[PDB]
Amino acid sequence: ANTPVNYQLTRTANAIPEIFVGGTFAEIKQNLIEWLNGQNEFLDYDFEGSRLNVLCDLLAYNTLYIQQFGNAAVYESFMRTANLRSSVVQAAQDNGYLPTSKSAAQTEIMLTCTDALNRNYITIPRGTRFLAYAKDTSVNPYNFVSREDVIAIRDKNNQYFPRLKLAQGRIVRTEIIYDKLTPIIIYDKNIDRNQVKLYVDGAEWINWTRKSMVHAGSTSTIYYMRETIDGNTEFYFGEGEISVNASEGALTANYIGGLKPTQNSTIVIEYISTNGADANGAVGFSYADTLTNITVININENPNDDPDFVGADGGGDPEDIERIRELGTIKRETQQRCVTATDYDTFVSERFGSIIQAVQTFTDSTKPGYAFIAAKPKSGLYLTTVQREDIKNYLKDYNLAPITPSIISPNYLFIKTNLKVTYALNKLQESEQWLEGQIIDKIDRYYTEDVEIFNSSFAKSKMLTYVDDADHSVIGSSATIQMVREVQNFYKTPEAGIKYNNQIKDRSMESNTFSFNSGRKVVNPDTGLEEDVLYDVRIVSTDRDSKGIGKVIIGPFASGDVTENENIQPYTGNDFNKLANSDGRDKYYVIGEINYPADVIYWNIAKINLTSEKFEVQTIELYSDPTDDVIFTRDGSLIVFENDLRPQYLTIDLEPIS
Amino acid sequence: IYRAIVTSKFRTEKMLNFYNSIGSGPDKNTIFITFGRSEPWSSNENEVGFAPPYPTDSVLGVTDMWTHMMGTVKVLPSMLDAVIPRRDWGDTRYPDPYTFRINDIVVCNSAPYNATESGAGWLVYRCLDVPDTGMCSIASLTDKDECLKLGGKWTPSARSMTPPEGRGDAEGTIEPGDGYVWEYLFEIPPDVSINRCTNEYIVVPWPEELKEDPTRWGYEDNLTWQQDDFGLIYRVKANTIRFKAYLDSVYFPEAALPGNKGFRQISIITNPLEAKAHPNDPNVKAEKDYYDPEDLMRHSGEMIYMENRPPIIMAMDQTEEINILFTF
Amino acid sequence: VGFGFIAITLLTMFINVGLTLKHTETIINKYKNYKWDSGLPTEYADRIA
Repeated sequence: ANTPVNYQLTRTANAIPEIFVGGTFAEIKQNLIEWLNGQNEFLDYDFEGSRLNVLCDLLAYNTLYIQQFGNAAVYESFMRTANLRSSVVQAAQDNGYLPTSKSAAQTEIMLTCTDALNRNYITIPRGTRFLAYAKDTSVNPYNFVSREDVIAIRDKNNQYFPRLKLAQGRIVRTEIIYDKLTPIIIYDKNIDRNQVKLYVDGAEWINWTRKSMVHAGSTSTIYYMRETIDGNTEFYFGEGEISVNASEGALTANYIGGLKPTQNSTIVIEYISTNGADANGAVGFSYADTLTNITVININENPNDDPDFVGADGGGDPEDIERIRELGTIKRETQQRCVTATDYDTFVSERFGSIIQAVQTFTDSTKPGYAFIAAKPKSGLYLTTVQREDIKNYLKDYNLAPITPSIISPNYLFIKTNLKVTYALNKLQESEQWLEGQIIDKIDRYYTEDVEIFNSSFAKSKMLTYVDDADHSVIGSSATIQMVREVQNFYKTPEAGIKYNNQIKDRSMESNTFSFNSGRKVVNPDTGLEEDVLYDVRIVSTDRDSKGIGKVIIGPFASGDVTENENIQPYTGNDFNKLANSDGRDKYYVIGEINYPADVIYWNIAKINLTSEKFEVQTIELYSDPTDDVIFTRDGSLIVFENDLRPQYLTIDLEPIS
Repeated sequence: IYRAIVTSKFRTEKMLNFYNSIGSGPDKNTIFITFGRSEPWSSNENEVGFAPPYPTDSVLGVTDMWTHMMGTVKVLPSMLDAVIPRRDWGDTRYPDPYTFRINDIVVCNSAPYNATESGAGWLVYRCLDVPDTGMCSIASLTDKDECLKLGGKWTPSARSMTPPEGRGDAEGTIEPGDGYVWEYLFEIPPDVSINRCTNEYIVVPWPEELKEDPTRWGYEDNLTWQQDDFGLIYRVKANTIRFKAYLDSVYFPEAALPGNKGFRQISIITNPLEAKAHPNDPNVKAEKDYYDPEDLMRHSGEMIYMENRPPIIMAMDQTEEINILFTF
Repeated sequence: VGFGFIAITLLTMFINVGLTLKHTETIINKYKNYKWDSGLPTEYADRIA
């Protein structure tokens, strides 16, 4: 049982050559005090004689003074032992992967605008800026600028919408005369290397490195980045044989490194510094820069709706040492082109790393040719379809040819909770309400501290610890969870059904109430025709049955709603839970069945023959209460904290106490 | 990481196939045995302590041996026997005549001191259990039972009173008393004994030859419960075959003539083909007991086993004998 | 990524039969065959039952 051993594994989890380890001074002396002892020159001198002792005592002080220099450098010297972050990037940058500066809040708009000139084609030139208030705050909009040129066909009726996508900040372009001996610094903070583009005289060069990088451009066009230890970015390009080497495709051969400069190739670069990570979820937009003859009659948010979405995107801290540290090793491991699934993990982690807290690369053995991806928008659970499309194509750049990237947000276990938390009034002068605003931070803290990381077993209580930890003037804290999944088809279970991975109490399997259109007719004075009647139902589990099974009981039905079949009967069992309706309609059918041990849950509404369309809503939320304390996750099913988008899943009651 | 073994029986098994494999004429091996090299190893070769040069295996080495080859002799399967090392109860000359180790195999009636019983051929017993007092091969253990429970060998202290007796299943001089117990195998009839047996190695009967008489071999008595069995050689686990051959001057007078320095080295050959005047003529395997190497096709048949000795000098009217034992 | 694969497994076994096999030792014998067809003459007597 557990782990038997033969002298197994190696050297803890990770190398500590540990001659380097800083020890306690006294011990350091204690070691060294021995050192001077046994020294052939004198075996006589007693060190515990306080006279020599303090003298030797001093040697250690310097020796300790000097050691942490010698030791820390090693931690520094070796990535993943590097304690300095600007260290970490260096080896990472060296490994062929860099962390980036905060990455502009980005979005798309379509806007319908009439040109006053009625020309066939207007362009939106790159660099028109728009304003967006951050969510719920109009005090200031966040400026953001047209990413690139875009033109639009004038539709007939003369009004036509262009569409374009938007990153946040201001276009900031600077020309520089290049010179042989000189650094090329941008001292700009809020810079992000991903929105950095430049022009040598004329044509654009790309840092090969995550811009294009496979095109006929022959690599003569190129340059690099680097991070000044200061925190500002300096430019770099390869000098001399800037292409691979020698003769290559040219018949004349000789040597070209470019950028002599003398004055040649005056370098003009163009970039956006940004306020980002603060701008996420900026919904209200403005058209903040006018053009000749173009007038936006409407700017309408979010083409191709998710439908659940927020304003902009992006931003970023930028920096985290933990996600960055090991990571580049995989990029150090992998080549540029992404090949391995985790190579697709780490590669995706490069670009939209600030978009994605966690990305799950996997194959679905069913569909080959598709790279199946489960990622965290980290602002939310759902990358807007353009993002999905966006990184996809960009990702798709690095990939095996027949392979296709396929990104889907996996299903998400939802933890539906009412919280009961007590505090002493007197104990806190601070505004009660804001306390709730406090805890509501510290709740996701645990998540971000834990749950999204591994998507392992989830501890309710352990979560409640930190929210307990919040005010310390909180007297007590309580909560109750309802494990919640969302369902895409009310009508038919997914083939495999649905499983909780987690034991639930019998009969504690619930669902959402929802109306149902019933063909029967309603008329009321002044109402007139009134279509027909519709009432609501919900999905009900019957009791546990022997062999841990249950049959899915449909919501209550009025008489004549469902054509009665000799096969299908009103379940009309004693047990099954029932909502209380004004109808008193007692017709209940089995639409399907479950078993509690397997946690697998199936039904089909084809069973009851009831028409899909006589239901109004396509998706229903799923309610259940796991009998077990902690929540287990397996695959693609992860508990997560999104309160803002889905507050009804998170509720907190506040108990004032004197 | 796995562990695996071959049973000692498979040694026996190889033999039985191999024994089956000597054919008469067709499509089964025929065996010739050859001697040659009048030529002197070196002037010393005669002297005491002389060891001929270690033989060489090669198409070259073959040729040379095939070159010098004086004479050739066939082998009939009836000259092939399974054998195990002979050990007799009570023989003074050799150590511990009276001290037997578990599973040792004991011959009885072989000799007057041996002989318990007149009017019966040799007997073959195996000794199941040995006296309790004794010595362990592992110096750490003073108990036979503990020595053996661990599996180290045990040497018993107490000698056997009498060589075992009775056809029955373990005898063993178990009831009245003794340290030894005895299991019976079969009895060897006298004629085969005298002619086959080398005082080091008794001859063990073939299963087929066993199929003929269970009685003449005394095996008829027992119990097999498989019906015929006869696989007895498995029980003794003989891994060793004895080739017997007979050289005579008469077939090869030329090498027999007075003054020959004799043949240095010996070689056996399997399935050679006759000489033919016309190479397109169909090949012929070799029936007759001896062939001048001439009467045999060059290089025909395969020689498995090559041999080199200090010179031995044959002489006419002398009769020389060869025995060879393969341990599979 | 993007591909599954199917896996059949196999094994081999590497075993020395032959090292055990050898020739132990070869012996021979010296005999005087009684064919009749002889006179005595050289010497006499000697071995006497």
